[PDB]
Amino acid sequence: MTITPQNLIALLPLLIVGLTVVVVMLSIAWRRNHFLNATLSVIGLNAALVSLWFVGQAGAMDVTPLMRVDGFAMLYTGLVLLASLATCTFAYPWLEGYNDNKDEFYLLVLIAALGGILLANANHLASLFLGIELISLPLFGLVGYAFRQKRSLEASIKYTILSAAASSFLLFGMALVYAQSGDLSFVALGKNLGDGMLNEPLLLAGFGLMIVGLGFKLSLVPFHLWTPDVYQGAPAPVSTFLATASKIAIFGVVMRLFLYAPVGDSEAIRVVLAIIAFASIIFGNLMALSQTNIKRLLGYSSISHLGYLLVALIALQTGEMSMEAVGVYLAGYLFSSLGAFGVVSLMSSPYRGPDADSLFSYRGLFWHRPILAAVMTVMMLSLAGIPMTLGFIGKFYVLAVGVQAHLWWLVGAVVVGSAIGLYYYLRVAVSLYLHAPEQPSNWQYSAGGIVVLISALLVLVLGVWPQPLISIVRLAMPLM
Amino acid sequence: TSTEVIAHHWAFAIFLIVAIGLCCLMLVGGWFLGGRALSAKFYLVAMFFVIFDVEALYLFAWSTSIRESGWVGFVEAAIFIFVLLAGLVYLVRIGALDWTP
Amino acid sequence: MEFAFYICGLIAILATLRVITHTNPVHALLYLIISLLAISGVFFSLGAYFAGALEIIVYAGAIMVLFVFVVMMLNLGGSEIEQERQWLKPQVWIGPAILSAIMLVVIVYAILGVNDQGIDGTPISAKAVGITLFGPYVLAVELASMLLLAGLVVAFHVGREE
Amino acid sequence: WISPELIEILLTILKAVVILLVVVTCGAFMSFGERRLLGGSLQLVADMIKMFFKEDWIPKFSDRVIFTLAPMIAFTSLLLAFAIVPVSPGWVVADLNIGILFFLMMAGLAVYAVLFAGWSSNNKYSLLGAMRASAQTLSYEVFLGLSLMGVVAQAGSFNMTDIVNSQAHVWNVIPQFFGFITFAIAGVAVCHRHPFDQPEAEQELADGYHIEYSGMKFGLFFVGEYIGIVTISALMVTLFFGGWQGPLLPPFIWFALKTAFFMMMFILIRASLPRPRYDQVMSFGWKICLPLTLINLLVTAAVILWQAQ
Amino acid sequence: MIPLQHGLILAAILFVLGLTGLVIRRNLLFMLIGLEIMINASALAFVVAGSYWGQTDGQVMYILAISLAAAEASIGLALLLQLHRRRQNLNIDSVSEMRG
Ligand SMILES: CCCCCCCCCCCCCCCCCC(=O)OC[C@H](COP(=O)(O)OCCN)OC(=O)CCCCCCCCCCCCCCCCC
Ligand SMILES: CCCCCCCCCCCCCCCCCC(=O)OC[C@H](COP(=O)(O)OCCN)OC(=O)CCCCCCCCCCCCCCCCC
Ligand SMILES: CCCCCCCCCCCCCCCCCC(=O)OC[C@H](COP(=O)(O)OCCN)OC(=O)CCCCCCCCCCCCCCCCC
Ligand SMILES: CCCCCCCCCCCCCCCCCCCC
Ligand SMILES: CCCCCCCCCCCCCCCCCCCC
Ligand SMILES: CCCCCCCCCCCCCCCCCCCC
Ligand SMILES: CCCCCCCCCCCCCCCCCCCC
Repeated sequence: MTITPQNLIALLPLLIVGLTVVVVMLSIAWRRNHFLNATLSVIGLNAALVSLWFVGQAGAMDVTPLMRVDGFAMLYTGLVLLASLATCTFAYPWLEGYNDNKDEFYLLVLIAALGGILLANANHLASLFLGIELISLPLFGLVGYAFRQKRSLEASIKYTILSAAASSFLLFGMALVYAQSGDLSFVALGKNLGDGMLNEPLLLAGFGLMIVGLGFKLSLVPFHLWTPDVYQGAPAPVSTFLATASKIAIFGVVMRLFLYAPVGDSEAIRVVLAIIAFASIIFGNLMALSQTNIKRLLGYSSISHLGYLLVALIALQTGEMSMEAVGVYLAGYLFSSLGAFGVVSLMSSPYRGPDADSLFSYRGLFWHRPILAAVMTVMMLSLAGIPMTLGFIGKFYVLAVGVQAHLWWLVGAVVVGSAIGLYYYLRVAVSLYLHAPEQPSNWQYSAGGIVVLISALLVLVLGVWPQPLISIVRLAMPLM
Repeated sequence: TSTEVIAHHWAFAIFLIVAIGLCCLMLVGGWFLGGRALSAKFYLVAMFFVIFDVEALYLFAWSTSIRESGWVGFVEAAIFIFVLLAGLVYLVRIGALDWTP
Repeated sequence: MEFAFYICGLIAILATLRVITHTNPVHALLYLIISLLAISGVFFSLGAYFAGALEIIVYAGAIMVLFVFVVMMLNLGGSEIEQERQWLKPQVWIGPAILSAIMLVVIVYAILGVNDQGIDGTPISAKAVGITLFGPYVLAVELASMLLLAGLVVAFHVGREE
Repeated sequence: WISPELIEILLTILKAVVILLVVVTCGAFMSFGERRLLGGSLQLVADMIKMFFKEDWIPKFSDRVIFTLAPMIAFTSLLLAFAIVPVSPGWVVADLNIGILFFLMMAGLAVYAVLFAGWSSNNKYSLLGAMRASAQTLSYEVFLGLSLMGVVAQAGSFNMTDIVNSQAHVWNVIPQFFGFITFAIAGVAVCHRHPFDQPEAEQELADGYHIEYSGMKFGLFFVGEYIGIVTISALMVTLFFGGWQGPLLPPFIWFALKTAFFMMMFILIRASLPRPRYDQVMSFGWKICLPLTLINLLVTAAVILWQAQ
Repeated sequence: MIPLQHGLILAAILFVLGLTGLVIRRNLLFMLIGLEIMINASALAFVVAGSYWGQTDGQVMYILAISLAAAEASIGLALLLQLHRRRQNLNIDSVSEMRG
């Protein structure tokens, strides 16, 4: 249908981010200035958040055959925009250490934020595909932004080849689904079936190939092997964005797809996702046991945490509180990953050139950077599901949802994987406070420090008193 | 299944077949008869051609249905064309398309 | 209209089979262009006229030109792989071919048993695709432009000479 | 074996082959006309005999398939792009609903002749020169299609006969003057005509891609070049100058007169307008002609939607 | 008259061959070639599905697919150029620095 002005005021985050991309590009074409383009990008993302407020002043409706805007889309749009703003704030000093052009970074961050918003509002297979690609391609650029480095270039090549393979798998899956079901909308996948014939082999095959593509995109086993190499090789703000915004947006569109589709309540797909979640939790927690590099450790951490989220997704159409479980867990995991990768980025900033190493060396961090050590030990405790932290609130949400749906294998998997997580997270958290033998002064570095400090304080306070977050997430309900 | 459409199909087939056969047979007559005895700016311009050709195909799809899309389609294609022109101006100004620096 | 579809599909299959088992990059790209022409013939046999038109205009006329362009620029003349040719020794290719054959037979088992009235072959003209493109698919067009802009920026940032 | 569907399909086959032979003979005649202005048919026949009976030599260090395939592309691309042009009512080869889209496929395939010739000519200078030439042809094929899309917007469809019928009252040269000049520039650039004849003349590390082509493959390049400008002129006629529509003369006579006029105009701007630099060609294309096509398409859309009651 | 299953089987065969060439070929250019075969096979499957149902959505899906294919081709060839520039070698197994 046509686009009414009400649909246009519901379009405000997308339009504001697109206008920000155009304005930043024209400012680059005027004169290559790092500070002005960084300011323009962060102004556009903050204006997109205020536009989210103005969207909430309006209603929830289907703006296109493609997009549906509701509180679900608002929550995921807000998470994606917060991740993008944090990525810009962390990337400014790291780009201050850079030699080449340093505004295409902000252009790509804006375009990937736009793709995240599009995945938040996606109600169509075309919209899902386009949002996935609009996340992926600026990440192809940003992962290999320091292409002179060996690690960054090989991370870029690995991510490019594997994501092109995943997008081809996903696209063939939706081709098979559209061959089975005559409509490409989310609500009509399996509509023309009855008398228990929901297990159409072509529909199941198509959804399996989309499961392959999304399980690449969500770092789910057995499409998980790319995660630590790309996380380690990428620049640290790019690792922040790739851990937070891409995972949040892709998992939101996965939840919306499985909620709206009549084939979401299929026992074959449910058992396959149960196997994938069990393997994801166990494999990520087991593989993060013996990691000395913090970025690979956080990659396997991301695999395990997405396994917990996928466990919460398996109980989507049996329980009722799965939506708010995933929302609470994703807010907590976003703030945890923001704090951890922000500490990593702040001690890897400014950039030291393509020849110098980018090792973190977290041991004895308290004796020269006490505030960042306190922040990172808070985030390490939060990722472990330790009480007095928000990650525990998300963990408790996942456990309650799994218990409610009688998923006892997944509940035991969460228990075991949390024990392994306890081991390696506390190893890092206590290695922060030991004694190290051996191995700034600008307001943007202080801004990044304030960002990770605020994230840690939010994690602590919302771990002690998680009611406001639950209240906010609970009213962010999609269309019934 | 009219006689005009099948006549045009056979005429087009005969045109293609006779043309390619004429080129191939004249090369065969040439061969059989007669006795015997880098810079990366090129990648940049080819890449720009690829991207701008895909945006061109979008305008190809738009142009054949300008009447049926109305002024709303004009606004959408104007936004498309403005984004395309902003990218082109960016490429021109930051020296991607300047062949002699 | 069916004989054309079957012969073009056979040509496409044989051409990509020659593509994945060839060593000269220019020959591989030439057989790939041949398969793209065959798949455009498949599109025209099905009535998707605009799809075949963009297949030859863009896929076999812009992207493969870029692939040929890069092949001539890097000048591959037997850089330690044309002298090795691992994909012909069976220990490299039997396993992946077995896996691909298993996936093919699973997908083919999924394809069969699905109801089929046949493809009519009625021509879906380019004006209908244009109407749908700028009608119920507005944001798809605008953010496809945004995606191509992103690809432009990243490919310039990586591939520039300096 | 007498029936009038068979008679009709044989008449249309005869029309198609007559069109093809007239096109190839007019291309050869233009080759002689350019050679002379800068028995005549007997001299062309003697030339063809010389190219037939000279030995066709392939370099030992060159790929035979690519070297043999490049002149076939240079001929057959625009020689098949002619097939959409209606020269008379009832005398069109194919009434495709894609039309100028089919012409665009043939131009996109036509760039492969230059690329293949440059790669198969085993020489660094020939490779560099042909790579510059292919870069230029891509830089002008980037807006050839949109320069036609203005006329597609005005006519409302891709079909050739529909465009000609929409050219009944006013020829689209008058409203689409900018589309006409951009299509003329891009067509004169695609077929490697003057001004943009040899881009390798600006640098001595580059050589022509026509070198190492000797005898009958060189003849294929030459005749395909002139056939390409035959069909470029015919498409310019059928897209901007009424096609076969005129007040007094028979329609084929009008089409032939317009096509011959553009033929001599292409000969003239070979003979007159001098050589610009290579970076000047690139800058002019990428910074003038593509935005001109975009703005012309926007203005055409605004005018069309304004004049829609 | 053409069955939908035959078009889908052809698309599946092309996708399978593209993935085979993606896996078995060490050269990065041939991985990109296999990726192009896979994405074009998926686009062909979408066109076949649209042509069976008589809807214009299949060709729109094709257009989005080839836009992605063009942009990812640009990325793949730019990264191939950077690899050939900094390593003078298209070896995809050799530059494997980060490992578990
Ligand atoms: C009586 C039966 C019924 C009741 C069952 C109750 C279960 C819960 C209570 C019991 C939990 C037992 C946990 C045993 C391991 C304790 C952790 C430990 O020993 O950590 C130290 C050890 C490292 O020590 P070291 O070998 O010096 O260092 C090498 C590393 N470079 O670390 C390591 O070697 C690696 C540690 C990895 C993480 C901890 C191990 C988790 C294993 C699964 C835990 C859940 C078990 C559930 C029940 C299973 C059946 C009993
Ligand atoms: C012969 C054995 C093999 C010999 C070597 C290979 C030569 C090329 C073979 C493939 C191309 C020719 C196939 C035969 C086509 C004959 C015409 C035909 O069947 O037309 C039917 C149909 C007409 O259109 P429609 O209106 O849909 O039909 C309704 C009928 N009243 O038509 C259609 O709907 C569309 C017809 C197909 C699309 C146009 C042609 C595409 C050509 C692709 C060539 C690819 C490269 C081949 C290279 C070969 C050498 C390596
Ligand atoms: C060494 C050989 C290499 C390969 C050379 C080419 C191989 C094929 C040659 C034989 C072709 C046989 C005839 C094919 C069918 C002709 C008729 C046809 O295309 O009909 C289908 C359709 C009709 O449309 P219409 O009549 O307007 O609508 C009716 C409603 N359905 O019309 C259409 O759909 C029109 C669109 C299809 C047009 C295809 C044109 C040829 C494409 C290949 C060009 C190859 C160039 C040289 C090689 C390049 C490098 C390899
Ligand atoms: C409730 C929050 C729990 C996690 C934060 C913990 C960090 C708080 C601030 C840092 C204090 C560190 C003190 C370390 C003292 C080490 C002494 C070693 C020699 C005996
Ligand atoms: C390598 C780590 C493995 C961890 C495995 C954790 C297993 C936890 C215990 C699972 C128990 C499942 C019991 C299922 C009973 C189902 C009864 C159904 C009755 C209708
Ligand atoms: C039928 C006559 C209508 C006249 C008024 C037309 C102008 C008002 C409506 C404009 C709607 C434009 C929607 C454009 C959406 C672009 C989205 C871009 C995302 C980056
Ligand atoms: C450069 C001109 C190329 C023209 C190619 C096609 C030639 C077709 C000739 C057709 C002749 C008959 C046309 C219909 C009858 C009207 C004219 C009658 C007297 C010739």
